[PDB]
Amino acid sequence: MLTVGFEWAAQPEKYPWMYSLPSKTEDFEDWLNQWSDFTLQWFKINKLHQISLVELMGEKPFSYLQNKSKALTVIVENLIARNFCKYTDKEYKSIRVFWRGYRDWSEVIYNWALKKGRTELTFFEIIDLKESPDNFHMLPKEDFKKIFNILVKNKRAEWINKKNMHIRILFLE
Repeated sequence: MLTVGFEWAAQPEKYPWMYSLPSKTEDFEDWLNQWSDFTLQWFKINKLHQISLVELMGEKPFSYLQNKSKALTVIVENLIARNFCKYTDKEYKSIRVFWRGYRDWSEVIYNWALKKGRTELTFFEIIDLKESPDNFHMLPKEDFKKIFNILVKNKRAEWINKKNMHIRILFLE
């Protein structure tokens, strides 16, 4: 490795070649690996699940890229191929970065409900929390629909009222 630990992200002026898109095939693959691995870490460490591409372009070190639009579209394409990312919709303006899948979210949420003594949960009560483990309270509404389905399917919950996204927690031990 030319550089280690994404040290190029910490001081962009010292590593300016990391901010130009390379044109040679070999160089471009290795650049893309570095930025794709970085961007996955940046979302995970910031416990962020989604964000518009224009907002991403205002954040260090993405803010130092030349051809921001073209550089992000190829990084995102790479994260999609590696099964860590999806665009949010057909307008291709925002991305959803899956550094954790729904099956793991469902255990994080179940364990938190047990540890906090809750016997029922609603979507509203979760999204109105002051804070939560790994910012689960910030997951998009569609992700909650799927997480609650998983909890019910897996016998860890049952529906009190599904049209209100309201579940009862089922106890095992």
